[PDB]
Amino acid sequence: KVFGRCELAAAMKRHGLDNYQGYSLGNWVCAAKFESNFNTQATNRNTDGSTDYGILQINSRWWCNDGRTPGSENLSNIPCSALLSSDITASVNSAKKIVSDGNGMNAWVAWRNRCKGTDVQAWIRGCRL
Amino acid sequence: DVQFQESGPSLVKPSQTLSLTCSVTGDSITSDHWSWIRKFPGNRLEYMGYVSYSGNTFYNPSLKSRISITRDTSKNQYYLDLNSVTTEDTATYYCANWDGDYWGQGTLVTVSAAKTTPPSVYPLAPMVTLGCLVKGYFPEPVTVTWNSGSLSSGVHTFPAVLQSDLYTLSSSVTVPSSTWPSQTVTCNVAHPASSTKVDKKIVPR
Amino acid sequence: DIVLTQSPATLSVTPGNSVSLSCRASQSIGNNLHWYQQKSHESPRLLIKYASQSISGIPSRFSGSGSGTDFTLSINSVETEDFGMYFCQQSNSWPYTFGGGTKLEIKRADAAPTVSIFPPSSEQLTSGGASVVCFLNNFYPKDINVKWKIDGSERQNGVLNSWTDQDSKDSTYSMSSTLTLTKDEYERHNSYTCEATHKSPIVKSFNRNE
Ligand SMILES: [Cl-]
Ligand SMILES: [Cl-]
Ligand SMILES: [Cl-]
Ligand SMILES: [Cl-]
Ligand SMILES: [Cl-]
Ligand SMILES: [Cl-]
Ligand SMILES: [Cl-]
Repeated sequence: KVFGRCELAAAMKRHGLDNYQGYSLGNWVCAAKFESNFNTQATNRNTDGSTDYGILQINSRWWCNDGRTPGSENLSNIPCSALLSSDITASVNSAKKIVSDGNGMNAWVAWRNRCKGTDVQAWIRGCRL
Repeated sequence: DVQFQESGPSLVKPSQTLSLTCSVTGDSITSDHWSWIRKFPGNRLEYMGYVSYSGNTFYNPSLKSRISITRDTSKNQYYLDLNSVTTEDTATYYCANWDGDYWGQGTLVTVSAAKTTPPSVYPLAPMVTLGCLVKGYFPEPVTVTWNSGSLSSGVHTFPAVLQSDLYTLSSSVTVPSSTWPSQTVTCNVAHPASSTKVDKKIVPR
Repeated sequence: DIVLTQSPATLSVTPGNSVSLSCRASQSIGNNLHWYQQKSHESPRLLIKYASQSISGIPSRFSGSGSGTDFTLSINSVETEDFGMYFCQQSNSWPYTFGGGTKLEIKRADAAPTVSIFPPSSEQLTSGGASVVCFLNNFYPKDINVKWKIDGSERQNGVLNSWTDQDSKDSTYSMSSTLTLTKDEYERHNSYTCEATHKSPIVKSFNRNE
C-alpha cells in the first residue's frame, strides 16, 4: 500500500509515534517520505548484502530475518516480509525498538540528511489528523 | 524458548555494592534491549535501566548515578552494579527483555547489617493436617516443598515474620488419613544463603 | 517523568462479571501503554502491548483500549485464577514508569476455617524454645479473628499472624497463628486453646500432660 501524506500522518498518530522518544509526528512522516516514498512494500538492497524493508526501511542485519543477510545473528527475528504489510503495526513496533537503541532517529540516514532540524511540522500541515 | 535468569548475593550490607548477573538462554532469542526492573516490598515497580542491542546504556535518573549496566555478548550475559545501597534498595530484582515478553524469576535482595543464620526446621505432628516450623533464619528467602513437590495440592506456606534480625514461617500440608503415617510425609526446606537443605520426616509422637 | 495513576488500588469482583481497570497518564503517551498481571511467587506476565495489541498465550477475555492519557484493561468473565496485581507501564518516554497497581480480589460465599493446633516439637523444647502453632485453612472472607487461651485464660502477648494470598482455585484465604513462649512458661501450663472467630467460633486445644 502507498499512503497519502495526511493518511500516513493519521495512522502514525493512531500508532503512537507522535512524541515517541520526544520525536514529533512530522519527523516520522518526513522519514517515511525519504525512506520509502510512503510505500509499505519498498525494498532496497545494501552493498553489505542486507536489505531495508517497508515504510521505514528496517535493516535485515539487525532487526528482521530475510534468509540471505550475511552475519545476521538472530534467525527468530520477525520475518522481513512481515514489515511489508498494508497494516503498519509491525513496522511501527520495529521503528520504536530502533529509535530506543541509543542513536534516536539518527539510525535513519535519510531522516538525518533531509529531515533533522528542518520544519518537519510541514509534513503534517494541511492535515485533519 | 527464551529464558532470562538472575543470580548473585541475596544480602548486601548498607553502603556496599549490589551486583547481579543475567543469563539469556534459549533457541528463540531475538534482537532486543536487555533491562533491569525491581519490585519494592510494597508492590512498587521501578524500571532501573537497560543496555540496547547496540550496547548503549539507559539509566533511571532516580537511581542518582549509583547504577552501572555492562554486558558480555560472547556469554549472552549482562550485569547490574548498584553502589552505596540502603534499606530503600531491598527489593525483588528482575532481568527482562525490553519487549516485556520474557522476565526472570526474580531474586530477593536484602540490604542489612545482620548475619546469615541457617534455619531450625521442626516437625509439627498431631484428612490429617501436618506442618513444619522454619525458625531463626536470615535473610529471606527459604523454600518449603513436601515430598519433593509431589504434594503440591493441600500445601499453604505462610509469609515469614521478622523478629530480632531472624525470620520465622510455617508450612501446613493436608493428606488423606490413609496416606499417613502408613506412607512417609517429609518437609524439604532450602535456605540458599546459608547453603542448607533440610529434609524433616513427620513422625507421630 | 510520566506518572501513571491506577484508581482504585483495590477492586472486588464476582466471577463471570466484567471488570475495567483504569490507567491515567499525567501527559499524552499515544498507544505506548503495556499491561502486566503479577501473582506473588511469580514474574510479571505481559497481557497487552501498545494499549490494545494481543499477546500470544493470553486468554481472549483480556483486552485493552484507550490512547493519549486514558487507558483501560477489560476482563470479560473474570475467573478465579484472575486474582492478583495488574500494572500499567508506559514506554513513550525514558525513564519508563509503572502505575501503582490494582489488586483484584475474587468474591465468593462465607467459609469457616479447618483449624489445627500443634504443641512445641520435642526437638524445639530440647533447643530451649516453645512455639505453639495454629493453622486456619481455607476460609472466607479475609478478616478472621484468632484468640489464644492458656489454662482457660486469654493470652495476647507473643502471638504473630500471617495470611496467604487468595487461592487461585477456591478464592479462600489461609493463615498461621504462632504463640512463642519460653520453655519455662510452656512447662508451667497444661491447656492450650486456639479459637477462630468471624463476625460462633471454631476451637482446638491440647493438654501438655496428655
Ligand atoms: Cl508528499
Ligand atoms: Cl495502518
Ligand atoms: Cl520532567
Ligand atoms: Cl478466555
Ligand atoms: Cl526456638
Ligand atoms: Cl490477598
Ligand atoms: Cl513466630
